[PDB]
Amino acid sequence: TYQELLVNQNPIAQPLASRRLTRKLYKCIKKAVKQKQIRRGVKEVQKFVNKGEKGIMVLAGDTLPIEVYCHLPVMCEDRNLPYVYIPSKTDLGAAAGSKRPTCVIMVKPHEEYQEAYDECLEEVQSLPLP
Amino acid sequence: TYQELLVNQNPIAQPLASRRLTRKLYKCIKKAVKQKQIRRGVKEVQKFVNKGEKGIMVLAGDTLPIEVYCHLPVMCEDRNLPYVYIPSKTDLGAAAGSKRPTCVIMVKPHEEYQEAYDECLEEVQSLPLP
Amino acid sequence: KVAKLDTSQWPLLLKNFDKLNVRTTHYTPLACGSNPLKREIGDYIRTGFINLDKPSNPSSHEVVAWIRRILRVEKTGHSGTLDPKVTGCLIVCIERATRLVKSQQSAGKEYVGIVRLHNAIEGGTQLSRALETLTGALFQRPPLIAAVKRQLRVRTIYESKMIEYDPERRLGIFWVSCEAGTYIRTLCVHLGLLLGVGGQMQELRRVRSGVMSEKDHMVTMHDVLDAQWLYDNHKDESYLRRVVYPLEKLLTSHKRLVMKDSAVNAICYGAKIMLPGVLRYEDGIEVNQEIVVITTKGEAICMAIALMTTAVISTCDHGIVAKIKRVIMERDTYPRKWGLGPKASQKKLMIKQ
Amino acid sequence: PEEDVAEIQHAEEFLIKPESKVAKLDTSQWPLLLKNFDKLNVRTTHYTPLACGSNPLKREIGDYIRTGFINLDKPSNPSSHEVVAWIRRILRVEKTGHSGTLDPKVTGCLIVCIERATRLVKSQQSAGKEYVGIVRLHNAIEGGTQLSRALETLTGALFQRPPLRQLRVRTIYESKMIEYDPERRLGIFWVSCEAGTYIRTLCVHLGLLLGVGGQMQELRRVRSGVMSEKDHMVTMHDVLDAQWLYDNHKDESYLRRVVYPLEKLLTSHKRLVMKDSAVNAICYGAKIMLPGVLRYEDGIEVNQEIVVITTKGEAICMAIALMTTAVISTCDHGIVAKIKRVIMERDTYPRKWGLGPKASQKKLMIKQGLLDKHGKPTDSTPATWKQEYVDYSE
Amino acid sequence: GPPERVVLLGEFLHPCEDDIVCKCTTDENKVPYFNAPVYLENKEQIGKVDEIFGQLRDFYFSVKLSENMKASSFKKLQKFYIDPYKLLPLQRFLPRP
Amino acid sequence: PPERVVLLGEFLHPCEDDIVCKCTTDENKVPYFNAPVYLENKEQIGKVDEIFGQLRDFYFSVKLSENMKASSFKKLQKFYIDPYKLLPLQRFLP
Amino acid sequence: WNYSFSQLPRFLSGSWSEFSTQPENFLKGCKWAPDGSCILTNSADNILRIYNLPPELYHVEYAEMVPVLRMVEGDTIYDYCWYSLMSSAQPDTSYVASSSRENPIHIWDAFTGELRASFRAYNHLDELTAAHSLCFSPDGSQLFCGFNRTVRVFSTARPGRDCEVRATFAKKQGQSGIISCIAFSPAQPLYACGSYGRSLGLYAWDDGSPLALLGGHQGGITHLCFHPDGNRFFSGARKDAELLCWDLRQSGYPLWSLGREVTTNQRIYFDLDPTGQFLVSGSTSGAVSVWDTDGKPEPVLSFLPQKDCTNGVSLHPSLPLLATASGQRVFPEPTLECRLQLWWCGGA
Amino acid sequence: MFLQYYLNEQGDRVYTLKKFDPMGQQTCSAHPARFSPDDKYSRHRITIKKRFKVLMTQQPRPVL
Amino acid sequence: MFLQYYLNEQGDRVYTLKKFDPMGQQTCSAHPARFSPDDKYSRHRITIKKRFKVLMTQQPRPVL
RNA sequence: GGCCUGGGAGGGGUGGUCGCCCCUCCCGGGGACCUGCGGCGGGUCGCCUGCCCAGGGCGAGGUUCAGGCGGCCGCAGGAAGAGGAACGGAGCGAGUCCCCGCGGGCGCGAUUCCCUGAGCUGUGGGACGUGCACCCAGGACUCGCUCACACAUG
RNA sequence: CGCCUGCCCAGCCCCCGAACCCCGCGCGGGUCUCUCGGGGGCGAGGGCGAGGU
Repeated sequence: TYQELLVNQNPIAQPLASRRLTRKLYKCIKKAVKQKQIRRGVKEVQKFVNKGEKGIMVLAGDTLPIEVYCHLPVMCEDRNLPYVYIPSKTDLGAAAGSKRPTCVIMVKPHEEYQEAYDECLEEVQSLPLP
Repeated sequence: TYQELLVNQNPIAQPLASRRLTRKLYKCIKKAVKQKQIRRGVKEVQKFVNKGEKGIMVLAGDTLPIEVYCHLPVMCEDRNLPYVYIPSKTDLGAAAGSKRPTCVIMVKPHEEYQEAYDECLEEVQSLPLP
Repeated sequence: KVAKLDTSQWPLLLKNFDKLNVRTTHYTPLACGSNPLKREIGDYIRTGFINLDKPSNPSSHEVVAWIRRILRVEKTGHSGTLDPKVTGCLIVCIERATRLVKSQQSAGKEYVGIVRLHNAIEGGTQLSRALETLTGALFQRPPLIAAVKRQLRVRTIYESKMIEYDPERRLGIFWVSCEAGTYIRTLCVHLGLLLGVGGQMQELRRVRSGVMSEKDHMVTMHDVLDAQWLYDNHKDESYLRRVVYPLEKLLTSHKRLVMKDSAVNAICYGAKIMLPGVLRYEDGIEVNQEIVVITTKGEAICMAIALMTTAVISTCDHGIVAKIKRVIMERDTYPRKWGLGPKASQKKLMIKQ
Repeated sequence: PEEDVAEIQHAEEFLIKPESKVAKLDTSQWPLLLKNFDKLNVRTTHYTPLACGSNPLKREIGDYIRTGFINLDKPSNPSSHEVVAWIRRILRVEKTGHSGTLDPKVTGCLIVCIERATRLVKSQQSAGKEYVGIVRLHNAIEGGTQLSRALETLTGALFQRPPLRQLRVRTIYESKMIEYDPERRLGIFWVSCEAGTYIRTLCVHLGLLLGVGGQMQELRRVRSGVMSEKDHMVTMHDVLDAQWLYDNHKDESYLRRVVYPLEKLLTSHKRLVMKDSAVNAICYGAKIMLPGVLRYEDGIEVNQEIVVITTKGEAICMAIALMTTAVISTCDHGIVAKIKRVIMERDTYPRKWGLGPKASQKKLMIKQGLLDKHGKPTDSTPATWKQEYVDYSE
Repeated sequence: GPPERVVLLGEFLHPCEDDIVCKCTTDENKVPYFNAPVYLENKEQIGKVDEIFGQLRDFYFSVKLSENMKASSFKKLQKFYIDPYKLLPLQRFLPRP
Repeated sequence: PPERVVLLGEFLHPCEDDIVCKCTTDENKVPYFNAPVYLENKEQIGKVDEIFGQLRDFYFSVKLSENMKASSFKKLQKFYIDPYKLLPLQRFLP
Repeated sequence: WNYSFSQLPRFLSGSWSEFSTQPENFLKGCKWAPDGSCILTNSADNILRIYNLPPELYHVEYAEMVPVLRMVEGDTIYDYCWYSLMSSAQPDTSYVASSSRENPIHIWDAFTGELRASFRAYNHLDELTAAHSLCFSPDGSQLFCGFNRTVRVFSTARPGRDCEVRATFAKKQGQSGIISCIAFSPAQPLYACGSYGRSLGLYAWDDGSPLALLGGHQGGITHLCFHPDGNRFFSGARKDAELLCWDLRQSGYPLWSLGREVTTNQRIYFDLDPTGQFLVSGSTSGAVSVWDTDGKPEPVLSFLPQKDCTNGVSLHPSLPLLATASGQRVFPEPTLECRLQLWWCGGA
Repeated sequence: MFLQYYLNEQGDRVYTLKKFDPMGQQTCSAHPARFSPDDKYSRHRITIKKRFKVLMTQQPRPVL
Repeated sequence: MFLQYYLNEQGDRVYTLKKFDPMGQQTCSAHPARFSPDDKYSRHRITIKKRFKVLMTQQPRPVL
């Protein structure tokens, strides 16, 4: 199933998360949404990266046109924030308990899922960079 | 013989009836000839379609020049009448109970043969656009 | 390597120049012009246009305002209004290219839109027939503006096509090729009346503006801003030279008339195009026809009106080949070289003597 | 490589370079009377073009129809007079004519001339015509060789009489047997003949000459002078549809495939290109004098029918050549041709006679009383003028 | 008030959202004024001309009905009539010579 | 009855209720329409109805009188006309 | 027969099978006709369905109910309602109003299911805007309908675009937001507009002049009901726990607050008796709560129609019949069927 | 009407009395369709001639 | 909004309402990204469009 | 339609080069610039003139439609030798028309500013602060300023 | 015959048979213009002792 979504990826969607890492990131988002500790829109995510709030920024790798969110990767590299792509925007929205898609989510750290957060964070920073 | 008749065909003769649909249509015409429900030739069919009759208009795909009957397809579409091209002019006249070829005939419905008429009508209504 | 290139692969108005009729092959070249693609970046932008993909929120006059802030220019024009929520091909002429706006605004447009029907129809074929009915020269009431009731007018729809229909949402994609000034919102209302169910234009996008389309050379507003930024901060022209194109690209459909370098400046000062200065001339020049007059380096001098046909040019030895419609090129791009010719010298000599 | 071409386009300089080689035109693909304009003999290049008319092909649609014709395929119910009356009504036009009367049940080439092209109808009516008919013999024949021998016999200048008047002579240039059917006693024949040849009468004579007897079953005209059934031939439906498309869609495209300018009928004739100042003079019924000749075609002979054209390729008039090609090339003055039929309207080109040097000289001498009011000499005239000025009235 | 006479404007086709779409059949292909009163042959006002659309020589028009009228009342090919001063000639909309 | 008669033509094969004849008149002179055709003894055979063929060598059909029959005439049998109902080629030729 | 919630309502036939055609379908309320002949239901498939009153009631097991009409819309149905003065004795009165996304206010004939009329609301640019709410006047002459910052008043006699426009927000003052519900006072000459902007507004019928503007609710208001007294009325909202009781006398502040579980952005309906004594309401949990209005409304009963949201509740005007509509939006995960139901609430 | 034809390799009409070619296919009738001036099917003829790309405008342009 | 598209084999836009093309790939929105004149992310877009070889300057140059 | 007219020579008849008639032979003449349009080339009861006994009839003539298929007559335009290697342009500005569906568009701030609404909507929707930039550019006509008045150097 | 209905003649379209033509040994088989006979659709060019206002 995962390999079918791999057709729809962008030119700029790297580093793409591994199949198991994608599953870890969704489970971390579900817990963060329950705790009220995420940001969803480009509108939102952009606002709080400017303020300098830390978190793992998860991006949808099938977002088109790329002009809507392609500024965000460099905004993270300016502030050394960890970011990563995932196969689909619909699943990223579904991870946050929504029927409509979204192209970006930033997961904040919190006590209730601190170990799951650190496990995701560790693997995100370890990814090979293009 | 059906496949050989495609060599003789006319530029505007679509949708063409299949080999089996052609067979079904002839037998519906023959039944309608016995009950005197059909209308034959351009002059009569043009008059009756304009007057307000409805049915299935069977056109001949060997007809040349096309100017004799190429107005009829759009006369059907103005009144939502189904129409279809069969391969031959000579076969249409033989089925219509005439010893000369004919370019167009209109078959009207009747209680005597509604089963055969319904098989043709629904298959002709289902025909794809070129 | 230009020697290897066939004349069919020469750029813009020099394309297929060897198939123009040759009057004379001799002239004195002058180091004055450049090929339109190799204009110095300042001049390149001042004679250029953008094939823009308009965004879906702002008005078309706001968009061209934004372009003239970014590029830092005083004048722009825009090849026909798109309504605030409409997207697609908007030719934005910059500075001296604004002289061409009437030719661009009057050109044939193409649109891809969505009509929403207010009740169910039998199917996609029924919508397809109502579109065939609204082909050709149609009546359309121009909308009220400042409480000024404009009269009913005629606009041609050249072609129509029903691309897709969705019976669930009662939505239908249509493609329309049409005359300039056709109201597509009004077309969808009429298409709804003709079906009997009712209708409204849900959505619209312009896929062609005359010579330019969405197929090639089209850029978004981000490219325009982004290309300017790269030039401002890193002194790189490369990006700007792919966003902006020279106005000669808008004139490649017109019949050509190539002039000697001596004649160029005279025509820019308002002299009529005379026959002794013509090097080459295209087949199919008619009387009272709009033609493009060009240099030997492919630069557009002016839009001219032909007062000789192709055949007449071939037979004559002097006289007015064309009058000016609109001068494109600046004065003194080329030097003044008029009055030096044999007959003109003889005239001035015999007046003095 | 497409990308390699694109890279050269932006890197390297393009220029239409100067050369010393002679500039050679190719006018072989130019339309109608401008075809091989280059090959005409040039008398002079020095004149002032006027920018009043048009290239015949690119006239505005109103002027295009008024100066045009239709190579019609006549349908089989109506008369030829009724057919042209329909076309007159369809195109919304004042006058119409045709290239030879086909009987009600006869089909084929009928050159329907429109408005100002109706000035050519006499020329088209006198042109040679080809037919394909069916002779139906009353009794049986040994074989198709006999019917061919009858057609071989009637090739030449024949006696003929009209159908139901005086005896008339009509030449049949060529005749041929296409095929014969012994069952139904029908034989297809093709005949090339002069205008006014009665094919009904030919079928009766074929019947009498064979001995079996016969009559014409049906007939079709395949050629009418220059136009044929494979040359731009169009039907009454096309004529109606092309007008309708222009009315409802504002689309001239179909009309311009149906109608062609009258200049297409005159492509066979030898050309004489007049100077723009001389055009309207000839339209008013002037003599075609030498001062106004720009170009003239090779192989013009005396008493030959020539087409006199403008520099734009419009036909001014049909004319009879008084000078040969060799005489036009060498002479100083004279009458080159006389009008046969003026095609072009008056005041298409402006009225520009009497402005020249020698014409203005004559006007001055009439004002001075050196010549009489009607331009004739006096005793007081200089011997230079009296000797040199060859008055063509004589 | 009621006009002295009325000329054939057009015939009834299908209703469309509580106003009636009608094929225009005028002599000389004349075009009605916008908001021109539409009458039945009894010279009773049924409505006013709202839209005019279609090809120049085969055009339609919708009729915004009166206070008391209903779109269900009219039958197929029922004729409607207009005050002849409230027509215009087709030549006006055709291009200038 | 004619005053004198001149050769009209010789007999060719018959037609339906007519006799076709090849003309052999002196100086190719053409007979008038509806002119009476005679035998050698000035006995009228019929009347000339149609004339056809080339200007130099041409044919003529004779509508027979009620007494005569088309089958009876022999091969190359000669027929005659009064000289006042003949015309020269120079009327038709130019 | 008379209403009695001393006992739990007895089950009576419902429909489940036809709603299960589409995946993740759910009902969007139910409404009895004002004569009590039939019940109208909206659903996520955008199909209004009319079910007749069960014959087996007057005639024990009941078969699964089948709708006499299905009237299809091409977009999300925002609101729908019976004609105010409907009677099954008159075909001219039996019809259903319905508004939908980017479409006109359709009028459907309640016997044949044909499109009978269309009211059309355009903005200043001459573009069609869809009504988010519908309400006929108590005379049945006018059709009030809510939009963003404005009510329109179409005359029922003249179907079309013609309408009296009534702005509720003028120069940043008044009732803001989409007007989500209208309701008229049985006694007084006024109507109440609820908005998705938190506030309630009261307006005079004849003029449309504001009588009052009321706060209270912590979410977008979704429904209104006037008591047959005329003085008292009730309101409810989306993602809001309280059902607020109001009074036209002693106005400005809600008299009481009644608790109910509402945790979705849904129009969870509630309805009074014809007599006005009981008040029934649905819930996102599923539990249908009942209060006796005759002081603060006292809780009478709570029962569970199904293990799912009870979005619609409707009380029959003559008989003791409670109708209940079920279902809600299911939310996905990265890689019970909904139903109408009837319930006998008569005494022993 | 007896006169039929089939097109030659050159492009010109070969007239014949038979209803089939030497190469098997049917011969067309030599005469054009019957025409009457009351005809009001110009829209209809054009409409389908456009669809099948057989309208006279859409063919290759002639040589003049 | 509602208009989507996918490219055919010769690079032409094929418009459609459906979210997936006939080969199962996602369709793009027909409309360009929303623009702001006060956008300050020009550096950022160039930076990664260069990185992934999808900046306009790195594409095959157009034939004029 | 058996065309019209003049001169010379020969023969016959008649009267006072001399007059008239008939026949044969030879020769001359029947003219009047160019182009365009219309009419005549039997049978149209549609109009007018004339004749007879708002009326009726007619073997004659004419105009405008309809029909049939080269020469003469009428009317109209010309009475024509064929010119002109800067004519008479441009670029701006203003006034007036045409064009002309344009309070909406953009950004930031704080209670994550609110919101996965069943309401468009997170590739965005809204509230309150606040600021910001848009509402032209063209063409035509008309009256100014500037630059030229250019036949393009073998 | 002012109007309407009905009838007859002329004209147009479709089907069948006979004669004629072609092939074979009164006999058998296969086509087509004109002519003759029968059936179906259609009056405003002409006529009518019928019916209605």
